[PDB]
Amino acid sequence: MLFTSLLLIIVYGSLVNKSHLLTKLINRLGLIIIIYTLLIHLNINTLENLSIGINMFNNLLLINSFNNTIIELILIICILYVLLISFNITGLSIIDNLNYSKRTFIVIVLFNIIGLTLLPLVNDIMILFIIIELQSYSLYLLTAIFNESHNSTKSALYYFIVGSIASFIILDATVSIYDDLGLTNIQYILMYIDKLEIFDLLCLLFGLFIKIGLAPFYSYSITIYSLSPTIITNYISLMPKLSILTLIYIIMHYINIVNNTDLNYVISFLILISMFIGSFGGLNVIRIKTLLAYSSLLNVSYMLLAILSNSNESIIAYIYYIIQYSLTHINIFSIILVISIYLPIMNNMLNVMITKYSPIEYINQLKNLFINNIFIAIALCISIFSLIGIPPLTGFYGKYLVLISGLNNGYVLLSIVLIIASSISTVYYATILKVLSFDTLSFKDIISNNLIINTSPENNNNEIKPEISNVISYVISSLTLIILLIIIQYENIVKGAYLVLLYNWV
Amino acid sequence: PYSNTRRPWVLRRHIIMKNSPTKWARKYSSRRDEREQEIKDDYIRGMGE
Amino acid sequence: MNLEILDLSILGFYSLISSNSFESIAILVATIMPVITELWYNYSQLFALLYTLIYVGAVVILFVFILSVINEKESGLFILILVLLLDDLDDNESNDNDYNNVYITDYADWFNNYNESDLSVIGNLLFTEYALLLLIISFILLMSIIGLILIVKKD
Amino acid sequence: EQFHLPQPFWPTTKTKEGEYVPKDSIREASKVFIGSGVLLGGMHFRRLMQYKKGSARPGLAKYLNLFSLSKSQLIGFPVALGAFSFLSHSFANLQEGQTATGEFAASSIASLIGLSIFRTKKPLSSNVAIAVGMGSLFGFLTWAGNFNLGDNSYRAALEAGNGNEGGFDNKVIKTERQGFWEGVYRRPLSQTVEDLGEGRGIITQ
Amino acid sequence: PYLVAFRPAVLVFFFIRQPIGAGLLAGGFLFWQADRHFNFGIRDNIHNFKQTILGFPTQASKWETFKQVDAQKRAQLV
Amino acid sequence: MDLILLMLVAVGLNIIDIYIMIEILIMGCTVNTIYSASLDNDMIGLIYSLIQIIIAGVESAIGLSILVNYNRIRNSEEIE
Amino acid sequence: METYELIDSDPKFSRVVRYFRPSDYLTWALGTIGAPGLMVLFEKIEPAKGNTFKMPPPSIMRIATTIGFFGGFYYAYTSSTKRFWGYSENAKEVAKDRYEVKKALSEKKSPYGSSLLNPYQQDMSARNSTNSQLLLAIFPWFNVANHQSHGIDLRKYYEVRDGEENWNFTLPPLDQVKDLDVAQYKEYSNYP
Amino acid sequence: RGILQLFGPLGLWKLSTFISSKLNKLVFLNIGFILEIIVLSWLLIVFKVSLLKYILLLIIFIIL
Amino acid sequence: ASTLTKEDVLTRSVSVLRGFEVKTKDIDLQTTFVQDLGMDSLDLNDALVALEEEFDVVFDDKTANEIKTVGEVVDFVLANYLPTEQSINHTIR
Ligand SMILES: CCCCCCCCCCCCCCCCCC(=O)OC[C@H](COP(=O)(O)OCCN)OC(=O)CCCCCCCCCCCCCCCCC
Ligand SMILES: CCCCCCCCCCCCCCCCCC(=O)OC[C@H](COP(=O)(O)OCCN)OC(=O)CCCCCCCCCCCCCCCCC
Ligand SMILES: CCCCCCCCCCCCCCCCCC(=O)OC[C@H](COP(=O)(O)OCCN)OC(=O)CCCCCCCCCCCCCCCCC
Ligand SMILES: CCCCCCCCCCCCCCCCCC(=O)OC[C@H](COP(=O)(O)OCCN)OC(=O)CCCCCCCCCCCCCCCCC
Ligand SMILES: CCCCCCCCCCCC(=O)OC[C@H](COP(=O)(O)OCC[N+](C)(C)C)OC(=O)CCCCCCCCCCC
Ligand SMILES: CCCCCCCCCCCC(=O)OC[C@H](COP(=O)(O)OCC[N+](C)(C)C)OC(=O)CCCCCCCCCCC
Repeated sequence: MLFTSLLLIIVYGSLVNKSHLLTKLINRLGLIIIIYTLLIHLNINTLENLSIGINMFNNLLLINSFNNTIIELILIICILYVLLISFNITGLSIIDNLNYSKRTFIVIVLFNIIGLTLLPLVNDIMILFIIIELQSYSLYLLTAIFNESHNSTKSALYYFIVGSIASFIILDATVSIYDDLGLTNIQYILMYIDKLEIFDLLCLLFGLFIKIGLAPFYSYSITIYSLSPTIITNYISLMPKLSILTLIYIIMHYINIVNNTDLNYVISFLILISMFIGSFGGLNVIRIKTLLAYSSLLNVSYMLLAILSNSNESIIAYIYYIIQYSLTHINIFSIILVISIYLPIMNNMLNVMITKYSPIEYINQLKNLFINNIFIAIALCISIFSLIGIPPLTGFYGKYLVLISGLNNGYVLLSIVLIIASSISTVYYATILKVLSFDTLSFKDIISNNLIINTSPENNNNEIKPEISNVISYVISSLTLIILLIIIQYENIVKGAYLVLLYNWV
Repeated sequence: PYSNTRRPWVLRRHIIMKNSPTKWARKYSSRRDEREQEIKDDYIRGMGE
Repeated sequence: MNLEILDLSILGFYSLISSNSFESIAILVATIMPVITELWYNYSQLFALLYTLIYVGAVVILFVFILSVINEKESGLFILILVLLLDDLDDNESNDNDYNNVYITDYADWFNNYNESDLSVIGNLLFTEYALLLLIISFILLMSIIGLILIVKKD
Repeated sequence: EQFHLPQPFWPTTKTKEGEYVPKDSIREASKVFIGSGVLLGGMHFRRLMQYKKGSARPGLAKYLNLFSLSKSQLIGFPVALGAFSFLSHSFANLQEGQTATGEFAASSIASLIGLSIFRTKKPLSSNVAIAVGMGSLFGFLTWAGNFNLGDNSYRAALEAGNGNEGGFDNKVIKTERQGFWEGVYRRPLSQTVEDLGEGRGIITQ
Repeated sequence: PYLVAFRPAVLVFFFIRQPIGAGLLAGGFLFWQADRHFNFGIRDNIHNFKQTILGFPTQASKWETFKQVDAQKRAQLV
Repeated sequence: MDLILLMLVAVGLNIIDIYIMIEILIMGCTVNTIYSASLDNDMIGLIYSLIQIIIAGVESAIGLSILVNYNRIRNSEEIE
Repeated sequence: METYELIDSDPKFSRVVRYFRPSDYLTWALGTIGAPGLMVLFEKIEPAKGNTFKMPPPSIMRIATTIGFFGGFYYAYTSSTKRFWGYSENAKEVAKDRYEVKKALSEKKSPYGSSLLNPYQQDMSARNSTNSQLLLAIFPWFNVANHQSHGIDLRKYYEVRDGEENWNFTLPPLDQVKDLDVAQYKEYSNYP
Repeated sequence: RGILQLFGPLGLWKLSTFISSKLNKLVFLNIGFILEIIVLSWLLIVFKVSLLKYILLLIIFIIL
Repeated sequence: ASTLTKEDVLTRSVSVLRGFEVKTKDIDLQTTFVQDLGMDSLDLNDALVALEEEFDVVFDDKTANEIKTVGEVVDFVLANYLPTEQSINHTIR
C-alpha cells in the first residue's frame, strides 16, 4: 500500500501547482495512505499466526509477533504525527504556513515509514546495510527540508556526517562477520554463533548506538534536536529510536545464546554513563528542546537496561515502555506546538531572537500557562509527571517493569543507578512545572492583550470561537487521559504483552 | 600453484583505510586469536588420547 | 620488491602535510588508484574496472565539480618522518601467524563445462535470487533523485 | 558470644579453601601504568601535531583544549591508575577475594596519590574529600557486585533449582540453611536462635 | 593497471618537488625491501615483540605448547 | 600506532575533507569484502560489494547536495 | 487458533483474484469510494482553509480514488489470501480448489500449470513470493508464476471426501501428469 | 543547618552546578570533536574487559 | 560575538592618537577633537579613518559633521562592532 501510492503522490505532487492549499490537501492524502496501510497490515498480520516467525522474500526478511507489534506501533505514531501537518495546529497563518510550504514533506515521511517498518525485519546482512540506509537517508533529507533556514541545513550536515560514520561502523562489522564465516543470512550465522567473534556483533551495535544517540555519542543528538524546527524535531528524535531499539533487541536476543559476560560489561558501561549524562546534563539548560533531548537520552537509557537483561520479563517491559514513551513524546510535542500562541509581544532586553521555525525555544516561555489555558497546562503537567514516574501514570509502570527485568537478571548496580538518575532528573522536570504554575496567584491580576492569539480579528463577537483547532486539541485530550487513566486497563494491557513472543514458545 | 592469501597492501597500509572498529580488534586484541588457537592446539591433544 | 608499498608511503606523507582542499581531493584519487591497481592484479579484475567506472567516473569528478564552488583561500619535517617510520613498523592487520606465513593451493575441476564470467553469475543471482535487493536499491536511487532536488532547488 | 547484626550483602561466588590462585599485582599493575602511559602520552603528541595543522581556526583549538591534558595529569593518571591496580590486587590476596572494603581502600588511596599530583593548587582537605568521595563510588560498585551478579543472580539461581518455582511446603523442614533467593514456609528453630540470638522473647523472655 | 603507467611520473615529481623528503621515504622503503630480501630478522622481531606484550599467541609460545604436549604424550607411553 | 588515533592528523581541516575520509573508510570495507568473496570463491560476497559501491555512491551525492545548499546559504543574499 | 484446511501455501495471483467472495468485492467497493469520502469527512472535521466547509478540488477527488482503488484491492487481496493459507474460513474455497485440481489431474494436466521457467527459477520464484502478503501493506509482491512449491501433498486430491463422488472423476497416477517433478526426470536426473 | 545541609540541598546544588558546568561545554557543534569520541569509543572493544573500572576512574578524573 | 568593551576601545584609541600630532598627550573620554587636539578638517579625517582601520567600523556621512568629542567615537564602536562572517571551514569542523 505504501509503495503503490507513494509513487502516485510523487508523480501527482509536481503535476499540480505549488499552492499551500493543494499541498495541505496532498498532505491529507498522506494520512489516508498511512491509515490504509494499518488496516491492510492488521488484516493480514496476527499475533497468533506470527508466533513462530514467517520468512519472507527468500529469507531476506523474517517477521514474528515481536517485530510485528512495533510495525503497528510505528504506523500509529505516524498517523498522529501527520495530523500535525495535515491539520492546523495553531490556526494563525504566520506560524502554520511553515508546514505547508514544502510539498515533499509528506513524501519524505512515507519514504521513512517504509524504511522504519522494514528495519526490525532484516534477516540478512546484505539487506540490513541497505534498509538502514533507506531509513538513515530519509532522516538527513527530512532535517534539511527547510533549506531557507540556516540552522536546519546545518543540522542535516552535522546529522549526515555522524550518521555516515555510524553506517560505516555497521557496514564494517557485517563485513567482518562475513569474512569469518563466509555466510550472509542471520539464520545461517546462528548455526555458527559459537565460533564467530562475538564482539563483531558488538561493533555492529556500536553503529546502532550512535544513531539513537547513546553516550558517549550523545553530543550530536542534543545539538541537532535543539536546532531543527519543532515540527521536525518531533519526528527525528522519536522515530529512529522506535525502529532501532527493536533491531537492537533482536540482535541482543541472538547474542544471549552464548551469554558472553564480557559483552554485558561493555554495554553496561555505556548504560551507566548514559544515565549520568542524561540526568546531570539537563540540570543547567535554558532551552526546552535541549531539555527534552536530554529526557530522550535518559529514557533511551532506561529502555536499554531492559534490552540488555533480555529475559521473558524484558519483552513485557520493553513492549510496554516503547508504546507509552511514544505517546507521551507525541503528547508533549503536540502541546509545545500549540502553546506558541500565548507568547508576549514587545512594544529591549537581551535582544532574544525567536524565529518562526521554533516559536517556543526557552523554558521560561511557558510562563502563566496555568492562567492562559489551565486545561492545557494540566495536560502538560500530566505528561511531565509521567516522565517523572508519578503513579499510577503510564510512566510509573514503565520504570516498574524495567526494574523487574533489570533486577531479575542481576543488574543490581544499574537498577540502583537508574533510580538515582530518576531522582536527579526530577529536578529538571519540576522546573517545567514550576514555570507553568508557581507564579499563578502573583499574576492573577494582570492586564495583557499582548498575546499572539490576540492578533486574530473578532469575527462576530457573539458566536463562540474556540482558540484552538478541533483535531489537534482532540489528540492532546485523547493522549492526556490515556496516561492518567491507564490504571483501569493496565492488567488487561499487560496481558497483551504476555502474548508477544520472540522465540519463547515453551 | 601455491600462493598466499593476505589482504591487499592498500588495505593494511593506508594511513586511513586501515582504521575501523573491527580492524583494530584484529590487529591489537587477542580475544579473537585466543579462542581460535584452542582449535589448533586440540589437533595435537586429540591424537594420543 | 613490492613497489606497491612505496606508493602508499608517499600517500601516507602528503596526507599529513595536506593544507588546502586541492590536496585532500588528490588524496582521494591517490587512494583509489592503489586500490584499482592492486585489484587488477591479485584478487578481482572485474571490480578493478567497476571501481574506475563508478568511483572516478561518477563521484570524483563530482567532488572537483562542487569544490570549485566552495572556496579557494590560502612540527616540521623530522616529526612527520618519525611518525611514518614508527607507523610503518607493524603492517600485519591480522595476527594469525600460521594463516599469514603458510601458502595454499586449490585443485581445479572440469565439471563446470558452462564457463561464464563472474558478472554473469552476479546477474544470474542479483536479478533472480536476490531481486528484492535490486528493487530496494532502485527505490533508494529514486529517493535520492527526489531528495537531491528538494535540498538544492530554492524554489 | 558476638553481636547479632543484620547482613545486607548480595551473594557472591565463594572460592573455598585451596582455590583462589593469587594474581601477581606487580606485573598486573605494570601493564596498566605502561599501557595508560602510552595512550595519554601518544595522544598528547598527536594532538600537538593537530595544533600546527591549523591554529587560526577557533574550532580545532577549542576542542583540543577539552582533551588538553596538563603536564602533571600525564603523570598523575598513570600513577593513579597504576597504583589503583597494585593496591586493588594487593588487598585482594590478603582478603582471598575482592570486596567493597578492599576496593574502597584502594580507590581512595589511588585517588589521593593521583590527586596530590594534578590538584596541588587546592587545599589538601578538598583533595582528601574527593579521594574519599571517589572511594565510595567504587565501594558501592563492588558492594553491588560490579556490573552484574552473574551466576548469583536470581535468574541463574532459578534455573539451577535455587528459586521458588514449585511453590512452598511446610512439612519439609530443611536442616541446612536455605539459599539466598530461596523462600520457605517454616524454618528450624535453631536457625532463628543462631541469627536472632536467645533473649528478648526468643525461647526465653 | 593505471598506477603502473602513473608510477614513473609521480616518482619523478616526488624527488623534484621535495628532494630531501624523497630521499628518506624512498630510502626507508628500500631498507625494508632489502630487509625482507636478506632475512635480516628485524621486522619479524619487531612483530614478535608486539605479539608478546599484547597477549597474542606468539610463534614461540605455540612451539613451547607443542613441547609440553609432546613431552606429556611420550611419558604416557612409558 | 593507531591506538593513538593517528588518522585524525591525516584528515584535512574542511567539511569537504571529512566527506573524503568517510568514503575512504567505506572503500576499505569493500576491498575487504572483495578479498573475502574471491578467496572463498563466493559470488554472494561480490554481490555485497556491488551493493556497497552503489549505496556508498548515493550517500556521496546526498552529502554534497547538503553541503552545496549549506554553502549557498552563506552567499544567498542575492540583492542584485 | 482458528485453523482450517491449507489450500495453497503460495496462492497464485490469478487464483486469488478468482476466489474473491462477493463480500470481497464489496470491500474493494468501499475502499475505492471510501478514500474520496475520507477526504470529504476530513473537511467536515476541520476545513483546510477558513472556518467553513469547502469541498476539496475535483482534481484531488480523482487522485484519492486512485489511492483508494489500489488501496482497496489489497484489503480484498489479503482477505482472499487468508482463505488459502488456512487462517480464514475456506469451506467454500476447498470445494472449488479440489474440483479444479481433480479436473486438472483427470485431464492429464498439471494442477499448477505449464511454466516458462526452468526448474531452478520455479524454485527461486517460490521463495520470493511465498508469504509476501504479510508485507503487502508495506510494498506489493505477487506470485505470478506457475511453480510447484505450494507445500501440499497431491495425494490429498485422490481420496474422495463427502459430496464429491458425483463428479465422476478418474485420476491417473502421479507419474503420468505433465509438468510435475515426479514425471519429468525420466532420462537425465539433472534435466527436466 | 550544618552537615545535613552539606549532605543535602545546599551541598548537592554545588555538586550539580559543578558537573553541569563541565557538561554544557561538551555540547557544541564541531565535526572534529564528535569524530574523536567516536574513534575513542573503539578502544572499549580493544581493551580486555577487566579494565572497565580503570576507565571509569579516569573518566571521573577528567571531570575535574 | 562582539568582544569589544568600552575600556578596550578607550585603551587602544590613545595609541592611534599618540601616533598623530596632538596638542596634549592627555586624551580621555572628555577630551575633544577639534578643540583639545587642534585638528582641522584634513587633520581630523586621518585620525577618524585610522580608527576605522583598527576598530574595523565604518563611519557614515550623517555623523561626519556631528563628531565633536573622542568619547563619542569610543562609545560608537561598541554599538557598531560585528565579527566578519567566517567561511564554512572556520565555523564548523
Ligand atoms: C544523609 C542522606 C543524604 C543523601 C545524599 C548524601 C550524598 C550527598 C553527596 C554530597 C557531597 C558532595 C556535595 C558537596 C561538596 C561540594 C562539591 C563542589 O562544590 O565541588 C567541589 C569541587 C570543585 O570545587 P569548587 O567548584 O570550587 O566548589 C566549591 C564549593 N564549596 O568539585 C568536585 O569535587 C566535584 C567532584 C567530581 C564529580 C564526581 C561525580 C561522581 C558521581 C557523584 C555522584 C553522582 C551520582 C552518580 C550516580 C547517578 C548518576 C549515574
Ligand atoms: C601521473 C602522476 C602525476 C603526479 C603529479 C603530482 C606528483 C606529486 C606527488 C603526488 C602523488 C602522491 C600521492 C598524494 C596525492 C597528492 C597529494 C599532494 O599533496 O600533492 C602534492 C603536489 C605536489 O606539491 P608539493 O610541493 O609536494 O606539496 C605542497 C604543495 N603546496 O601538489 C598537488 O596538489 C598536486 C597537483 C596536481 C594534482 C593532480 C591530481 C593528483 C594526481 C593524480 C594522479 C596521480 C595518481 C597517484 C600517483 C601516486 C600514488 C601514490
Ligand atoms: C612495537 C610495538 C608497537 C605496538 C603498537 C601499539 C603500541 C602500544 C600503544 C598503546 C597500547 C595500549 C593498549 C594495548 C593493547 C590494548 C589492550 C590489550 O589488548 O591488552 C593488552 C594489555 C595486557 O593484556 P593481557 O593481560 O596480557 O592479555 C592476556 C590475556 N590472556 O592490556 C593492558 O593492560 C594495557 C593497559 C590498558 C589499561 C590502561 C589504559 C586504559 C585507560 C586509558 C584509555 C584512554 C581513554 C579511552 C577511553 C575510552 C572511551 C570510552
Ligand atoms: C585525555 C583522555 C580522553 C578520554 C576521553 C574518554 C572518552 C569518553 C568519555 C566518556 C564521557 C563522554 C564525554 C564526552 C567526551 C569528553 C570530553 C573531554 O574529555 O574533555 C574534558 C571535559 C572538559 O574539561 P574542562 O575542565 O572544561 O577543560 C579543561 C581545559 N584545560 O571535561 C568533561 O566534562 C568530560 C567528563 C564528561 C562527564 C563524563 C562522566 C561519565 C560518568 C562518570 C561517572 C560514572 C557515573 C556513575 C558513578 C557511580 C556508578 C559507578
Ligand atoms: C457514526 C460513528 C463514527 C463517529 C465519528 C468519528 C469521526 C468524527 C467525525 C464526525 C464529524 C465531525 O467531526 O464534525 C465536526 C465536529 C464539531 O467540530 P467542533 O469542534 O465543534 O468545530 C466547530 C464545528 N461547527 C462550526 C459546526 C460548530 O467535530 C467532532 O465531532 C469532533 C470529534 C472528534 C472525533 C471523535 C472520534 C474519535 C475516534 C477515536 C478512535 C481511536
Ligand atoms: C539515601 C537517602 C535519600 C534521602 C533523599 C535524597 C537526598 C535529598 C536531596 C534533596 C535535594 C533537593 O531537594 O534539591 C534542592 C537543591 C537545591 O535547592 P534550591 O531550591 O536550589 O535551594 C538552594 C538555593 N541556592 C543554592 C541558590 C542558595 O537542588 C539541587 O541540588 C538539584 C539537584 C538535586 C540532586 C538530587 C540527588 C538525589 C540523590 C539521592 C541518593 C543519594
